[PDB]
Amino acid sequence: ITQDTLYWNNYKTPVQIKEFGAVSKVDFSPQPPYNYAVTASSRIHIYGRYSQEPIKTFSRFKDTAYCATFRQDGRLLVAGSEDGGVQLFDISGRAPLRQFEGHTKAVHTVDFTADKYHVVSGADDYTVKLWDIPNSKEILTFKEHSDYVRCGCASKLNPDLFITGSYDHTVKMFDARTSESVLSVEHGQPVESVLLFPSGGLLVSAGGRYVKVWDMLKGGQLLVSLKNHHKTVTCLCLSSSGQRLLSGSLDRKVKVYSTTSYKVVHSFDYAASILSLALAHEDETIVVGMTNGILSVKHRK
Repeated sequence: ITQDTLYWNNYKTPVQIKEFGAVSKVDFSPQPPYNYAVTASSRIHIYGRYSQEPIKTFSRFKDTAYCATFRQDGRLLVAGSEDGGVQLFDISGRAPLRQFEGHTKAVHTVDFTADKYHVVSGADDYTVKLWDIPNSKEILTFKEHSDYVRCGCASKLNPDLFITGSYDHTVKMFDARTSESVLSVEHGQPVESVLLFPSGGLLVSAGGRYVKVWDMLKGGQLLVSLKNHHKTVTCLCLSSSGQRLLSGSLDRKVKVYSTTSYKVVHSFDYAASILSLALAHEDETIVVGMTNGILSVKHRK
């Protein structure tokens, strides 16, 4: 019995929670007590790790919400809206909801840059935007994707560096200091998820039945193509250590891979097609969101 099977099996019986809408995103706060934000339908639910009911709700109380993502200090949530808005929610519940307008279609991807005071958005208008929070305005637009921009990752370390994935089958790497993408890689299926490793030198792309790992320092050299899912790969996650990659799929499985070998070291089965996957600090909680509106929460033994 491998040390990996021992590690990833070391969870209690799952707790199933009904969200009564497809769970499009789950994100853990990086700050104690590591609450998680659940995006479904037109609102964001906050749960405590052991909550079976939401402890807070954030919403415009309008249209479908997308991609609710904590800032690195756990103090703001950024989200997109169906009507083409980017929203910031103050987690304290003290300050008014802030709205950035400019996108002309649904915004499915938002992230904070490393500096914490800029946002990267991607929309169904095919465009990528860089927003200055303090100046309350767009500073850059990139019109290089030719189809919906459905996923995105700002560098953990570099405030200038960020990536987006598109249904145009490409991932584009952008530097805030230049007006055109620095690199483009052909995932070759519609891109549903991306990950940038902290160095910026390795990028993971997921979509169709494929997970692909790219060396971006080497001009976007393909390191490996993984075909371990039977249906669309919908989500990517790193383990707390950065030493494991997790993928979730409409095929109801989460695969865990070594970041050294890219061999599968564990497999988990879920009741329904997976849309979202999130791991708490030191992997103490694993949350999977599915198409039938149910969250599966696993607590570490």
